[PDB]
Amino acid sequence: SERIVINVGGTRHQTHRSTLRTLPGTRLAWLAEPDAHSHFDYDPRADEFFFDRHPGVFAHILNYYRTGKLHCPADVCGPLYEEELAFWGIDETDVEPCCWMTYRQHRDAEEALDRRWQPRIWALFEDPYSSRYARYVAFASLFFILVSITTFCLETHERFNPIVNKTYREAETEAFLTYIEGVCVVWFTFEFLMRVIFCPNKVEFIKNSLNIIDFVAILPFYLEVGLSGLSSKAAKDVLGFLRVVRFVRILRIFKLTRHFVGLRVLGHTLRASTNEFLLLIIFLALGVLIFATMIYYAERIGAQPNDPSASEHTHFKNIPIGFWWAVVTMTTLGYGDMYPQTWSGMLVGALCALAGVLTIAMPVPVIVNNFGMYYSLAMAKQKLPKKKKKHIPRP
Amino acid sequence: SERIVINVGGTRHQTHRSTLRTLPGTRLAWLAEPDAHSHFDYDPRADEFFFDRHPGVFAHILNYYRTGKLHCPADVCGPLYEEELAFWGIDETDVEPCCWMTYRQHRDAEEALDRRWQPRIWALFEDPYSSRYARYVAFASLFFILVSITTFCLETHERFNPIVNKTYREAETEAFLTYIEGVCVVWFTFEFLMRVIFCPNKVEFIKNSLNIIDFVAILPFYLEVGLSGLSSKAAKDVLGFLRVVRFVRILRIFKLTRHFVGLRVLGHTLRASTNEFLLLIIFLALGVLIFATMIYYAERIGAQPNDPSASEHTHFKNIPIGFWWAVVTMTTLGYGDMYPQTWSGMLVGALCALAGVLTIAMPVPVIVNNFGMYYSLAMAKQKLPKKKKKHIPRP
Amino acid sequence: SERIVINVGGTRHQTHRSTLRTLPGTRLAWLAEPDAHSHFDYDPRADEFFFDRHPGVFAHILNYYRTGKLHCPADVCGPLYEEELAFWGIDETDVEPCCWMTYRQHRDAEEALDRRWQPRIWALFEDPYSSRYARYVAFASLFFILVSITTFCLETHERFNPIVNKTYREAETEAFLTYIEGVCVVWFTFEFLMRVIFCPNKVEFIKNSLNIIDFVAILPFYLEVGLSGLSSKAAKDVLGFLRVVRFVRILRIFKLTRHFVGLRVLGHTLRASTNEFLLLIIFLALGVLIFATMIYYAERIGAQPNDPSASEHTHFKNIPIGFWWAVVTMTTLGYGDMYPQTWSGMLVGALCALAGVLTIAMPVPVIVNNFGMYYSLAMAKQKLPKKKKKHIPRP
Amino acid sequence: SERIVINVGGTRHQTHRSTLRTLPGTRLAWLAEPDAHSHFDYDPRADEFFFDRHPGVFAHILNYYRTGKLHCPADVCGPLYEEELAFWGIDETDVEPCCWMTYRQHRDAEEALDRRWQPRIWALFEDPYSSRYARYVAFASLFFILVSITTFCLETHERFNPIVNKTYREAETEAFLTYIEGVCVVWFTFEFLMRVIFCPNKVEFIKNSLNIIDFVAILPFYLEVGLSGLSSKAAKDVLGFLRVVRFVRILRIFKLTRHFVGLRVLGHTLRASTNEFLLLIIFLALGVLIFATMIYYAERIGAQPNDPSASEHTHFKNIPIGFWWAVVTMTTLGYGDMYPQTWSGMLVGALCALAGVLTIAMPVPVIVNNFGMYYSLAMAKQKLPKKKKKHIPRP
Ligand SMILES: CC(C)CCC[C@@H](C)[C@H]1CC[C@H]2[C@@H]3CC=C4C[C@@H](OC(=O)CCC(=O)O)CC[C@]4(C)[C@H]3CC[C@]12C
Ligand SMILES: CC(C)CCC[C@@H](C)[C@H]1CC[C@H]2[C@@H]3CC=C4C[C@@H](OC(=O)CCC(=O)O)CC[C@]4(C)[C@H]3CC[C@]12C
Ligand SMILES: CC(C)CCC[C@@H](C)[C@H]1CC[C@H]2[C@@H]3CC=C4C[C@@H](OC(=O)CCC(=O)O)CC[C@]4(C)[C@H]3CC[C@]12C
Ligand SMILES: CC(C)CCC[C@@H](C)[C@H]1CC[C@H]2[C@@H]3CC=C4C[C@@H](OC(=O)CCC(=O)O)CC[C@]4(C)[C@H]3CC[C@]12C
Ligand SMILES: CC[C@H]1NC(=O)N(c2ccc(Oc3ccc(C)c(OC)c3)nc2)C1=O
Ligand SMILES: CC[C@H]1NC(=O)N(c2ccc(Oc3ccc(C)c(OC)c3)nc2)C1=O
Ligand SMILES: CC[C@H]1NC(=O)N(c2ccc(Oc3ccc(C)c(OC)c3)nc2)C1=O
Ligand SMILES: CC[C@H]1NC(=O)N(c2ccc(Oc3ccc(C)c(OC)c3)nc2)C1=O
Ligand SMILES: [K+]
Ligand SMILES: [K+]
Ligand SMILES: [K+]
Ligand SMILES: [K+]
Ligand SMILES: [K+]
Ligand SMILES: [Zn+2]
Ligand SMILES: [Zn+2]
Ligand SMILES: [Zn+2]
Ligand SMILES: [Zn+2]
Repeated sequence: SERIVINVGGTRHQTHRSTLRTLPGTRLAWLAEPDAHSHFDYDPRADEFFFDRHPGVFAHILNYYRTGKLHCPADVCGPLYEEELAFWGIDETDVEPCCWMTYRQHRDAEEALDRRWQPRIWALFEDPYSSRYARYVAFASLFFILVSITTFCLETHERFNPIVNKTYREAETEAFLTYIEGVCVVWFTFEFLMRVIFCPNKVEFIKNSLNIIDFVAILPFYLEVGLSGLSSKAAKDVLGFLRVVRFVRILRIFKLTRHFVGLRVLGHTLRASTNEFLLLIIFLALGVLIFATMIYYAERIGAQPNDPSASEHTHFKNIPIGFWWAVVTMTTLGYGDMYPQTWSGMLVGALCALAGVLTIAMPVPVIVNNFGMYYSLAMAKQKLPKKKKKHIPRP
Repeated sequence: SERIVINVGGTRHQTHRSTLRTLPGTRLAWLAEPDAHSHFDYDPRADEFFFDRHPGVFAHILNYYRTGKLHCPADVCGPLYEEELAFWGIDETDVEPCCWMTYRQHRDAEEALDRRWQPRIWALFEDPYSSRYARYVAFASLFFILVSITTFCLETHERFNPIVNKTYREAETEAFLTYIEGVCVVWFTFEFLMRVIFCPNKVEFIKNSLNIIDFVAILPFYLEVGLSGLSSKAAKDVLGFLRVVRFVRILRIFKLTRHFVGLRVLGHTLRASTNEFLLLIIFLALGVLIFATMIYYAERIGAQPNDPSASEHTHFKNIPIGFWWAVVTMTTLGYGDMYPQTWSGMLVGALCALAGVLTIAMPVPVIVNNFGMYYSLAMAKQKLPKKKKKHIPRP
Repeated sequence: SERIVINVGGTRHQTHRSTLRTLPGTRLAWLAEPDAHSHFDYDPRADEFFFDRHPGVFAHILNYYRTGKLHCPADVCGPLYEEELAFWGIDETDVEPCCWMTYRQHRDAEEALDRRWQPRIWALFEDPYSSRYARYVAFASLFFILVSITTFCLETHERFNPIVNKTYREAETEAFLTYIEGVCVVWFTFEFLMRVIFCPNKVEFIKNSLNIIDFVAILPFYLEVGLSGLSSKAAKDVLGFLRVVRFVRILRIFKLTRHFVGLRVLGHTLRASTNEFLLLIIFLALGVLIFATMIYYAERIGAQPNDPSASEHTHFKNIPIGFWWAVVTMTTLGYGDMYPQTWSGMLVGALCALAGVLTIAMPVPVIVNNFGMYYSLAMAKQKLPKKKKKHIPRP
Repeated sequence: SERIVINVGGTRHQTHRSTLRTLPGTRLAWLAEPDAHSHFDYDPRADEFFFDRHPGVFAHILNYYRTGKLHCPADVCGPLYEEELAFWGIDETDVEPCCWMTYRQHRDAEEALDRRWQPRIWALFEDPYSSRYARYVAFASLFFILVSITTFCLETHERFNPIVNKTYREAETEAFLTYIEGVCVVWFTFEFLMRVIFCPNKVEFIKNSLNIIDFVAILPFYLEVGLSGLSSKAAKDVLGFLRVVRFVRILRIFKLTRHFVGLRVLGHTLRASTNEFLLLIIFLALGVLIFATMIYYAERIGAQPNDPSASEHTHFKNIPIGFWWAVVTMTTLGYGDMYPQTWSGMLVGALCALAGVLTIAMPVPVIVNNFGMYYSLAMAKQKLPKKKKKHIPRP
């Protein structure tokens, strides 16, 4: 009576029926029922029930039954213990805080990480290795995107933008850069039309940020061509705004870098560390405010109440400029454009540097470990390709 | 004789009675008593005592009995082993140093982390979500605190503080900033009176730093209003001191940020890493002193004993200024306002930079791991809300 | 029927024959064959098969058989579990991603880390301790390499390179430096000839980068001596190019430092962290481009469309210069030669500093842990010299 | 025959006699002897030998016997496994490299961390809490050491060192600083004589660096007093040298800080990380040399062979100055006194910054983990005071 022997994989586990009955509604409680002999795998010769499971972790499940707190064995994986808990009927949300992080770790990382020739036309954007012409198409896209970025950067330069005499010496960009941009634009509009020919799930295609960027980058050239026909002052202002807008041409490099695994892992880490990024932002804002105020007040210790020369011997004429000084000092950047020149200001600056180091190194390690785990998991996915299951399940 | 079998959860542990008698006053010693058969769960058919506990950790407790040193199994938690030690009667303070840190880790983290409508009136400060008007009240407090901080920072500026001609061109702050501050102050005094209406445990309410800050921030406006009535030079000096005191208005943001979990975790980490902060302070002070002296003496190698031009070609006219140079160089800030200009001074500066890196990276990682553990524990508290126990203890 | 008992090192493991038959072609499946009694170690008295292996890990192998996913026990080593898997016939490539990194860790680190007197002549380069004259030879090589590097650095100086009056005041290097270089060169050519005397595997000897460097460093002196005979303008240009080429003399220090274990470990880490170095390069390039464009556009907010004074109050005259500013700001270097001077530019600079910190601290920790593991393994190789096996294997 | 059952703590371990005989000279081999029944604890009823030890680790020792490689269980401590190996006769130096670091970790940390009233006189230096007058004596030493350091730093200042008119306006230090130094010196010489009164083990007392520092700091005042009597030019030169020597007064603070546990741990870490410090030094030297040469040659790309204006537009007039630039850039200090001004020089500077970050972060983490382990161990020594053994060993 009250003595029940559970044989888990050849290991005899002995406990009381009241111990099993403690947790109701589970398989071991059903074992603690007067019909378990007729409801389970029981042999009368040994008076023991046989379960074909892992005894090393069944020890810990029975220890949960005994004590009342569910822990996870540190000598097996979270997934292994989770499968055993699922079989034995235990809720995985009963696990103690001392086990929760190491238990829900691989699962959290995995959840963070995760018309005849119309397919032939849609293969234009597809993996360059997945076809023969796709390789050349992708290489041409690489070359044209790089050339467009280079032409943009050269357009911002001064050697290619001279001041020719005109209605005064107005500075105009050399026209060969515009011709190169025109060639790039005709290629890019060919590619965009070829990809728009095949647009399954047009809602998702429009919602796609990469194609949004491509259209936004292709608009300004045509808007400029149309604008130049009309010679008005408002046309000139819109032309200048279009020149500002042309910065979207450098965003086309994310199309090229989208396939890099480290970039995808970084995106996953950014999406999963929102709380830590907010923590860093709040720490920086509080430190910047406090240290800007402190340096403003410390750089005029002993100054007269209304002497205009109070702010004449300092870089800290106000608190908003101390904001910039404080961020530069806390990041250990130290440009040197503004620094304290008084003993109290130097004390405050030393405090600011140390506090910046500490409150930068608080959440950055959390984000770093998140990235490390996600990168390792993705790399394992790359090192271990899916293969034959090799395991034939029992019917 | 002398052979005793302990059956712990179906696992037969065999040891000598003298081995059990080694540690007196404990449950296993009582088992090694001639009456254990009449004092414990003993069956004569098998000549074994049955205990319904964890055998994997009972192995380690018996190993303590055998060898004489108590260790902790690395395949279970500190709390699990602590519960087993509490049941078996072993003192948790006998654990070896090789186990103490990993054993007393979750426990240390947990100890670091932890009149009809008078409640309706006291709900004014309560959680904004805990009521309907509290949401609007908290949003108004947010807006007014931010506006007061903005008005303070603008008051320190020069665009809003012109030099109008008066008894000379005295610089006076624009009065619209003072009017905005007055509106903020009337709102804040309404809030303070409404919270003072309900003040249970007035000793604790006075001791509360947040309300102390609120009163200290609300005093200066009224003190200024009263002071302006009396036109005296001492009144002007007290007015200037009140202008200095007005910096307490930026401390009201801690009322808003008090509810952030990362801020509470940071406070816990600061309170728990006092020794490491003192270690960092001592390291920095020793390095600053040594390197200031070394750079002072190295920047005049070969100089004449009393030539006044000895200090003319150097930024290091003395040692106290080398203190500032040394802290800036050791934090890898590098403002550049003062640097060595001699070969020996550059050697000393390289030494200073490397030593600063090392003696900054010594205790900062300890503080960082403390923060990481506390943050993870608090986050687990947030991921796993308290629910039904699900465990019905035996009577 | 269907009940089979496996005795692994005195521990009875019980499972179903269908469970063993799940994974075909392995030793346990052969055990689940009607002839296992005649094909294995079986005794009819106990109806159990005996295997003389580790039961604690056999539990996990049988758990793989039971559930269908292969994991690794966290309480043993990867090599231990690998040997057990090799014995039991399980493929090591079936291990789950949650186990792959901690399993294939030591193995990955190990794979990263790994004519009468003609031998007497070839002993000239050999380990200095491996002979008597080799010690003096290696010390002489040390002294001469250091002297050559010192003479190079002094040659670049201005105190040793005066402007003597000649066909004008042409600046010529003092001839005593050239004489010292000549002595060093005659020693080095003696050493090179002595090592070329014994050149086993001449293909590998030529492919050896150290000897390539030695020959490239010894060529310029003789090329200069031959060139000075011919007095032509093209001869002067080739002489200047040879002066540029003389920088290869500082590369001879890698011959001296080749034997340092930390340098070999660093080479292994560089070879094994190519993916992480590419990740760092891509992150830096993307950040530099984005932040250079952003600072260029933010430093002229509100500027006129074609006012030439738009770029007059800024260090950021174009985007390529912003590349340099961005790298300096992201590395937290902060030279201060160019910084933002506008509120929007300061916002962008704060963003740049924080983003640089984060995207520098993402892959650098991965590289750091790689180096740490490899260094620890190499140091263990140094702490535990190979000794007698002490284990006599059974025939 | 050939079948032997070992009963280790109630757990039956079964193996072959040849398996035990594999490792000769050990206790299990002696068990595999025809007399083991008469040489060990054997009962004929069960045909098993009983050992009262830990079965979980005996499994791993027997696995060493079986396979031939000795590993350490990850679910127990190094000290626990070491005690078991010592009992079973296995050499601890047979452990595999995959186990050596985690096994020899606590032991390595522990080895790194470790005439009537003549005792009354010698109590003058003793722990201030260990007596009543010692508290006041130590506080007086604190005050006098701090005052001496302050007087030194003030002596280096210019406000306290005016140029009074004398044989010209020679700058002489104010005499009140010298009087304060004289008071400090008389106190310190009293303390030194009182400590020299009781000098057990005079060889060790002389070898003690703290007392060496105290004597060296007390000499210069008396040497100055004696020197001032003789008015000679050589006397003035020796006086100036004594002024230089007076820097030893700041070294007296190590007497005060010697008792801090973090300082003792830092000393242990410095003594135990000599290899890593040499690694850091070699990495820095190689990087500094390479990048100084590279920046020197990159800052004059396209310059004429002998144009004196080649070095006129650069901070890098030679390679030795590039050494300083390179160290400043690699430490991410960035003073800004010298920076590249050419596109190639900026490329080289970006390379230098990244390489400096990487080769600083390579061995610094190793040193940091060493310090962390030693600090944790020392802190455990402080958290767990030695108490009653509580364990009565068997005779
Ligand atoms: C400081 C430097 C390193 C830039 C800042 C890094 C991140 C803020 C950005 C830059 C590049 C971005 C990546 C560029 C491209 C992609 C592909 C993108 O996938 C697609 O859009 C594919 C088509 C689709 O399904 O929409 C997913 C996000 C990701 C990884 C981005 C995630 C966010 C990243 C890492
Ligand atoms: C460099 C920047 C990040 C500022 C420095 C950070 C810490 C020095 C300070 C700033 C904000 C502080 C927090 C602001 C508000 C609170 C709420 C406070 O709780 C209350 O006062 C609630 C009412 C009460 O019971 O008293 C407890 C401390 C804490 C977490 C503070 C702990 C110490 C913190 C983290
Ligand atoms: C920033 C500083 C630290 C320099 C950058 C470090 C690495 C980029 C370089 C510098 C020195 C190099 C090492 C110098 C010498 C050798 C010996 C070399 O071995 C031989 O060539 C021996 C003969 C042969 O078999 O070829 C193997 C590479 C290694 C470790 C090199 C690996 C790459 C290292 C670490
Ligand atoms: C950059 C700053 C942090 C200074 C550099 C730190 C270390 C290079 C030095 C500074 C203070 C030194 C400590 C000062 C005093 C002592 C006490 C000393 O003990 C005694 O001399 C006691 C009497 C004796 O038995 O000799 C042992 C070394 C230690 C810990 C020293 C170890 C080396 C330390 C940590
Ligand atoms: C027009 C008044 C002018 N005169 C003067 O002596 N002061 C002053 C007075 C007291 C003070 O106190 C400090 C000191 C240091 C810190 C960090 C601090 O943080 C807010 C406050 N700071 C300046 C003036 O501003
Ligand atoms: C008025 C004397 C004037 N003349 C002179 O030659 N010196 C001098 C002498 C010796 C010295 O030694 C050093 C060198 C380097 C360091 C780091 C050091 O640390 C304390 C001490 N330093 C300077 C003078 O100060
Ligand atoms: C000749 C036109 C001249 N006038 C003007 O007002 N601008 C301008 C307009 C809008 C803008 O928008 C921003 C603002 C910030 C950032 C970071 C940004 O990133 C690309 C873009 N930046 C500048 C001019 O350049
Ligand atoms: C008096 C000759 C003068 N003229 C000239 O054009 N040069 C030159 C030639 C080639 C070169 O090559 C490089 C480039 C970059 C690096 C990093 C490098 O590392 C050693 C070498 N560097 C300079 C001169 O010095
Ligand atoms: K840093
Ligand atoms: K810096
Ligand atoms: K800097
Ligand atoms: K700087
Ligand atoms: K830095
Ligand atoms: Zn737990
Ligand atoms: Zn232990
Ligand atoms: Zn697993
Ligand atoms: Zn191992």
